[PDB]
Amino acid sequence: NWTPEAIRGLVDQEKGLLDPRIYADQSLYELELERVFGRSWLLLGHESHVPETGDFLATYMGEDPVVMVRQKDKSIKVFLNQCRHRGMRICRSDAGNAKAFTCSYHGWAYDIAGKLVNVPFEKEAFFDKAEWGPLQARVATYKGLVFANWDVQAPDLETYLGDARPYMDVMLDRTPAGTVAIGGMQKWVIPCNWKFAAEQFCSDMYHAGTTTHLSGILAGIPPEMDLSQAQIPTKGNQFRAAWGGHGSGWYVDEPGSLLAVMGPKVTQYWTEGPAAELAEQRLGHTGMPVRRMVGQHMTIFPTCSFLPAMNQIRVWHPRGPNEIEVWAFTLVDADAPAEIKEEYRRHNIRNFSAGGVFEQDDGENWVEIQKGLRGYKAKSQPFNAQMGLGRSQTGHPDFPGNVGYVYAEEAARGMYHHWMRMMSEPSWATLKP
Amino acid sequence: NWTPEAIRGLVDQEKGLLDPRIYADQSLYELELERVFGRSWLLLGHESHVPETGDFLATYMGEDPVVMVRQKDKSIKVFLNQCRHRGMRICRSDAGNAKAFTCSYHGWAYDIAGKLVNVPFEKEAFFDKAEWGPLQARVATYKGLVFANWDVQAPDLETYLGDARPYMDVMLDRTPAGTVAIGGMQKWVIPCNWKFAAEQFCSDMYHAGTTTHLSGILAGIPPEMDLSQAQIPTKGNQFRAAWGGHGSGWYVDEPGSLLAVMGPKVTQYWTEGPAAELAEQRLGHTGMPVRRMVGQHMTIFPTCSFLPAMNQIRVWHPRGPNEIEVWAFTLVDADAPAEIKEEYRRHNIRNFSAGGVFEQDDGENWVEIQKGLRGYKAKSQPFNAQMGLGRSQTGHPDFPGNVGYVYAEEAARGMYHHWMRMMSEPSWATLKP
Amino acid sequence: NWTPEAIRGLVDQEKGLLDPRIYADQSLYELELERVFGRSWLLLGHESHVPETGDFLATYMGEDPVVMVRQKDKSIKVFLNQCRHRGMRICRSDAGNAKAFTCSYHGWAYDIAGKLVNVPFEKEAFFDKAEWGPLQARVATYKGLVFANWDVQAPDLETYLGDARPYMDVMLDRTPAGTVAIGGMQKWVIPCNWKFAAEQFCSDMYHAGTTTHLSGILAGIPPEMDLSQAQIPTKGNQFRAAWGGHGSGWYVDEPGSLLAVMGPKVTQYWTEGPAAELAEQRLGHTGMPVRRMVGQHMTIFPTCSFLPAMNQIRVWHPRGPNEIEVWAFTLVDADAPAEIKEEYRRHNIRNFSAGGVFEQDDGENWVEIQKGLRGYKAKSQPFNAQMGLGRSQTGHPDFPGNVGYVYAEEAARGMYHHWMRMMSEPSWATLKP
Amino acid sequence: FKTFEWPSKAAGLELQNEIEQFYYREAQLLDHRAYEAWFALLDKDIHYFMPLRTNRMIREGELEYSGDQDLAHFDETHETMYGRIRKVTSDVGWAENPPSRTRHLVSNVIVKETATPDTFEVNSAFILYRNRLERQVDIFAGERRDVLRRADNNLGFSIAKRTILLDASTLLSNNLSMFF
Amino acid sequence: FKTFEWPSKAAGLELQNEIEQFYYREAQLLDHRAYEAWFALLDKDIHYFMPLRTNRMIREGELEYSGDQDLAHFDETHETMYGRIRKVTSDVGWAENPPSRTRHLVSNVIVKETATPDTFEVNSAFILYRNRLERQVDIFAGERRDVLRRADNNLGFSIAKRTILLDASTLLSNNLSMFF
Amino acid sequence: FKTFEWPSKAAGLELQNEIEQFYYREAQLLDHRAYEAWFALLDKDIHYFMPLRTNRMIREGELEYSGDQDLAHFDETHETMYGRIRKVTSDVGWAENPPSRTRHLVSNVIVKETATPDTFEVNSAFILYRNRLERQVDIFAGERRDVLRRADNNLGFSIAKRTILLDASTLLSNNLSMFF
Ligand code: FES
Ligand code: FES
Ligand code: FES
Ligand SMILES: [Fe+2]
Ligand SMILES: [Fe+2]
Ligand SMILES: [Fe+2]
Repeated sequence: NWTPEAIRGLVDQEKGLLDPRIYADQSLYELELERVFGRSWLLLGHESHVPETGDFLATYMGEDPVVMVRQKDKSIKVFLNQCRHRGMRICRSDAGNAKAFTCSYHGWAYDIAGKLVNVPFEKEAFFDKAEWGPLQARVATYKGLVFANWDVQAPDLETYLGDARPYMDVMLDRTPAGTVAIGGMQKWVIPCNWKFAAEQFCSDMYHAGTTTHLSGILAGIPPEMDLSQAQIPTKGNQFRAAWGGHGSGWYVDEPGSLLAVMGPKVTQYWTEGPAAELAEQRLGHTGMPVRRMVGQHMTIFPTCSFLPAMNQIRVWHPRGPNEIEVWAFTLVDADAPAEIKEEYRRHNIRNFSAGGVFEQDDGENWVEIQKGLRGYKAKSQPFNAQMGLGRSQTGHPDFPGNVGYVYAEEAARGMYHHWMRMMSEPSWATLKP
Repeated sequence: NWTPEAIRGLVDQEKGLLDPRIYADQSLYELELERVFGRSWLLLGHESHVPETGDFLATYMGEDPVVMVRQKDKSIKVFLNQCRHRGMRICRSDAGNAKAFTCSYHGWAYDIAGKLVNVPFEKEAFFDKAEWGPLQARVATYKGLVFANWDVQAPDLETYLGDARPYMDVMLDRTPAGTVAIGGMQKWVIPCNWKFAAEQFCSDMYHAGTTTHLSGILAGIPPEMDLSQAQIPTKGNQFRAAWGGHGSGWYVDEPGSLLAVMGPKVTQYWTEGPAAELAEQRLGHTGMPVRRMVGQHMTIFPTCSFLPAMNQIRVWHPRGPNEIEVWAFTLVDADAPAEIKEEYRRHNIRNFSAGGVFEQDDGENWVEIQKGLRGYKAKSQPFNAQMGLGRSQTGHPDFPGNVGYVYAEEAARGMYHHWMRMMSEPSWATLKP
Repeated sequence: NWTPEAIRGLVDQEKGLLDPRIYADQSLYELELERVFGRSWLLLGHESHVPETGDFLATYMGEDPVVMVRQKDKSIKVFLNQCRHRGMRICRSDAGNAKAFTCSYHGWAYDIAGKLVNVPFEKEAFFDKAEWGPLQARVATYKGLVFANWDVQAPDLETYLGDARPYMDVMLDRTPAGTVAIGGMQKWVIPCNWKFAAEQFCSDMYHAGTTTHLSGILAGIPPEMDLSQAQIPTKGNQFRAAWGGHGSGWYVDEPGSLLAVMGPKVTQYWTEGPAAELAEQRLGHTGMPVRRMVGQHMTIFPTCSFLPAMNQIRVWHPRGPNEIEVWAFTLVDADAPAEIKEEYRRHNIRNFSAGGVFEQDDGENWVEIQKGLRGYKAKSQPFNAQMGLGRSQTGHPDFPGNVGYVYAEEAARGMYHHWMRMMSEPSWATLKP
Repeated sequence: FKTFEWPSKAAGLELQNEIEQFYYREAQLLDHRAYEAWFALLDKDIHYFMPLRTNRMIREGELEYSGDQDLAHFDETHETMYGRIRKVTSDVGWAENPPSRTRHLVSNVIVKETATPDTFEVNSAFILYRNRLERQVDIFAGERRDVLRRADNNLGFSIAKRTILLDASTLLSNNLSMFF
Repeated sequence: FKTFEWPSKAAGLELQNEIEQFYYREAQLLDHRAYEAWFALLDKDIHYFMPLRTNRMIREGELEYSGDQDLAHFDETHETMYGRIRKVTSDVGWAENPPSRTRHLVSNVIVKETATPDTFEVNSAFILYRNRLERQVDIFAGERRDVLRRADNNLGFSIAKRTILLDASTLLSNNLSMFF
Repeated sequence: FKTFEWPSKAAGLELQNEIEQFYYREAQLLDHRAYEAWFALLDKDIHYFMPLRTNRMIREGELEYSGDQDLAHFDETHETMYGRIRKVTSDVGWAENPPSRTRHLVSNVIVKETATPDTFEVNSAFILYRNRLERQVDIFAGERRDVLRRADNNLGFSIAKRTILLDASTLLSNNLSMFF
């Protein structure tokens, strides 16, 4: 029994207080499934995961198991992986290509679209099949990326994404052919609330540029080169969305941390090259110098995060207030050279896999935070999110949006604000931009 | 909290809809322990499990552990397996013979009657010994089968079983010598709601005739046969109890399964011969052609489920909304030859034990259903229990009671309604049999 | 959402009845972290765990991780092991010596005082360093034992202990040097409520006098003699704290059990000789036959439990209503012979470690009780706490306070009465000692 | 089933290696779903047996295991085993389609010669690790008691008898879709 | 405790086998509750040790294990071990009545000869699977650093000294009623 | 990845013992955190490979593992591995400071020769028990497929190529900061 008055008293973007009960309390999460994950746009993957007709990918929308499957008409339809007779999972494999779908319990047959087509012994034992198939979701695509939403009256992806759109095209729209996904989907389980993961890739450069990834950068630099040249970055800019809570952070000018993460060959394709300068003309009108963007993180609300400079994509599946699954793949430009695509594959394994020199440290951080939140006095006093307060201009002469300093938490205060709105406001009549 | 109005809305046998929260909700399960398990008749075993004096068997009633122990005057007393001093388990082993029961924590001694008879250092402490013995359950035996109820205000076993008794007699009283339990009690754990199990042995022959057990029949049929033959049972009937949610389904004149599942020796014994003539003679007042019923299932609400023809019996012990313990054992007619009893032993191990060729698939299905019900949008829409809706008539001139077609969710609706009644009506006159 | 009236119904000390739901209820547990652990005097260890400047020990207050650390001024400060920025564990290792505490996530530097000393880019973003450090607890010592509280409105440690002090001094105050702790903290997990553990060391001599430790006594007695010839003591007393719900039990003159637990050489030290005599000179103000005190158990409410004569000390950290962590160490006189110190080490390991011959039977019982409490009817009837009811007096010539028979539930009633008083009464003004 | 009555003089080094290597190979077949190749190792007179195990006081300890008249987790001769193989390779065998990911780690191999030539009583311990679908994990431990014969085949031996003693009373797994 | 300093030249095949076979047998006695017979394997100068293991920074990595002046899970001599055997076989010993279902999977056996003949330093890894009552499962793993004397008996060796380094800090089991 | 193709004639006793003992010593170095010493065993042309593993229908049974052109848990070479070594031995490597308590139980060692002298195709099964911090326990089981060369070092061999086939689709642990 959480009322709007009480929910509003958990997040204060004006001061910078965060009530810890949001990561722990069972009831707030059970409301999150309804109020957030039941009506937000969620990343299901990339178009190239389902290139041909019949191709499918068993993924998740919050805790709802969902089937993303390409159609005859080159469109993508998404539905609940639940047979509506007695709840049985219809598509039972991670990914593949089927002509149809059949329940293994009583044998209800479905076509590729999720339409119910045959129920065994129908004229003998029976009702209308037309309104008894799995619940379809809204399906939208933003140049490769496939998103889905349950709510019929929620804004279309384009609107929901808002003023952040150009920032997404940094990783996505770089060529006429677009990007493609490398095969394989990395899946592992971290015992912590999803909000830590979303917030990190939103505004948390402050962890990478201090202590969390001191060993991560130690792995990248040459055996001779210790933490002396690795030059520790200092400059960078942080974006906050006008509406949505979407955020992004990137280092500016200083190419220190990127050379360690992705190596020499990748950085040439990103900073100084035929394709690197192509983006500065394809996205020149977006008011952004892409050649200066070196090392970047970005979170799309609620559970979408991606590092444009390293091309890592991940979806944080919530698994109770105390746990999350982590699904991740990587993207590459469809027409890029093979040896740039190979260095993208190897390094994204090296740094950002389950056993990656970077992700190892993030998990162990989040493991301890969640564990501490079992105690009473650990949920008594508010967390500090006052970093960079009153230091974001809405008209920065280098990047569009609410921009300030890189080690700030305005993008973080934005994420918790939209969250607070989506939890306290029941109707889209008030919530829409 | 769940009001009577809210509980009544969960199951609607009118439209044939089930609100998926019933299988998953934590608050309902706790009321289930009170409203359903804390006042229903519950199977605990067979008389031959505890044949001689002092023979005991530690089993469960819901999540309350209990002791079923034979008395000197040849009665079977059932009491709470809990000491009333500080809640320690009195009987700490699975089965055997006891001269007396003694508590391990503070040495409080008990007679086989359950009564507290010895408290050490009593005079330097005190209260009456007669008052402070563990809670006593009502005991009722239907030819070997031992049931138990906690409620003094609950109906007697006969009125509880009602017009369902004849279908229990098919398995039990075939001979004047009665039946005997084959030694061994099989126990394994399935992560799913007990209602899935309770419904399937009540109503669901549909799963056997369709997709679930295609590979199970394949394991039984001759190596000179494939699933196209296997002689596939088509028609049949389904029983719904007048009261108590006791359902049963059986095939008639289609031996295919009864051969494949149980072998030729069992099939000939069950349908033909002087041994089976006695069965049709003793049970010849019900009007049923029991020598023609080829494979039968039955559930006695709530958790007593058995398969007459195969003689497979099981009690589902509940372990939260997300988990059950399955305890399975088998009966034989005490006056049966050496061979038939061996076939009954062998074929139930092959088919319906934890690694049985049938049992494996049921578990695989149920595991996946409960996993999907963790989702939010997976509990928002009702399931479809409409099969055989408005088809069952009481004027069937072969089997007494409400009888429809073999593939019907008629008994299902009877089981779910009775559950909803028990959950909403606190008194037993309002819950009139 | 419990009312004080309902909470008072859980414990009735007059009739001597306990509603079992106190050990099982989730709702009650959560209030306990607030109403009990968030204002009770909680043991964190000993001075000798942190002898030098900078030395630290990571331990627990309820489910709150804490850091017991020795200061430059020979004082000890205790702060929440949660970082105030975003909740990371500040001190990651069990024990050691620190010059400064860096936080691993964003690098929030702390000194050994718990104060926030340095913040990376503090001058950039900006809030002041003073009040933004880990939550400090009040730190008070009782002749070696370090206790810790959260709230300033709680009584001082000395008054909080009250008339229980004389019985702590039997173990503690024996020489003008203080008792030192033997290196190593034993730690293990027992799936049960803390109240069973706290109560057992408070009042329950009964279990050790009866069935629980029959085999444990069998291990320490000479290989020739068995239980029959051995010696089963009966003579002893029981103390109940005026305020606090503390309790203690002891045997009078009988070495049998103490000779079985601690061996010959230790019994000597506690009953006869210069060191034993000096104890009967220092405890002169109490007026107790402290050398006739052979074998003793004591609980300092809520979770501090020790056995004086065998010098075994343990803390019960709660982990939900269905689990505790047991953190145990051992104490000895600093100026005692090395032979006695080894003996005290040897026999404490043998009896009270995770694999100790006493501790084994303790765990076996508690696991079962909590298991039983999963059931509905297992919580329907109250537990018996009527032992010794109305035999205690305040005029005992040997031992001061509320003294009764050794096998009584007077201290237990006192413990559960005090628990009920703290849960209900929110204000210390009525709660005052 | 008391302590395995091992021979005084230990089995030869060559024989030890042979039987150890047999088990390693047999584990590879099962871990890579070569059920057809694995079934061929079973003789006509095979008795595949996994008894029930109960909780008893030491008073009545001999009642721990289920007898010949009693029930079991497995009591298989050749044809019924054959029935199970057709099921596990079958497309409509849901319990193992998609298949599990198992690991049969074998050690503690003790070899005993017998009266019959080319025949041995073999004791061995194991831990079976089963990972299924998304997150399911079932860990089994126990011992195997086999009667093995020398064989024309690629593994060196054929199985005549196998008794699986499982260190569990109540099965914690939802099924026994695997072979021990 | 550093990395076990193994001999450059590995042990002989006969000896390596015998020591392995010794443990495999030892496990059999323990896993079939033949405690008194298992006890008969321990010499009068037995040192049965299992230190506490703490979490430490790399800087303080040498204070990971508890010393001889500190507490332990097990720190036993002959008479103390006999007491435990007297308890474990007793009916009034409730922690093991009903008894648990245990499995000692032994592997990684590394042999080292000493100054004394017939006496050996043995390194070995183990996984102990303990199942208790209805649903209790504890899984332990660690190494055993033994000292084995040759003995003229059914098992071939006798235990002189034993140190169990257990891969745990906080024990997840409620007790240690079993033997290692 | 199919069933390991084992040779009809099993490897010699001497050889089978050498490689087993090598893996035992290997497990010793890793379980006692002697990383710099373990890294020296890896040759220049090393390929440390741990592919992803997905749930597939039998029909798509061949599509289970991620190829050499897809993402994986590990796909490392000599350079990248030294990075991980410099991370694990670092004081600021929080994911392993406090360090873990791992245990490599190694068995099922099958040995196979090739065309190149002193080079062997080794198959082996393992269970890895990782215990972390206070309460964290992660159990791994998979198989290792190695290409080992004879080298002039303390262990007798060096690693040229390694493939780990973990029996896991979704990793239940939060990380893989350990080595297999
Ligand atoms: S649940 Fe899908 S058909 Fe019965
Ligand atoms: S609990 Fe049975 S006597 Fe104390
Ligand atoms: S939480 Fe300590 S600085 Fe981020
Ligand atoms: Fe990071
Ligand atoms: Fe079925
Ligand atoms: Fe005790």
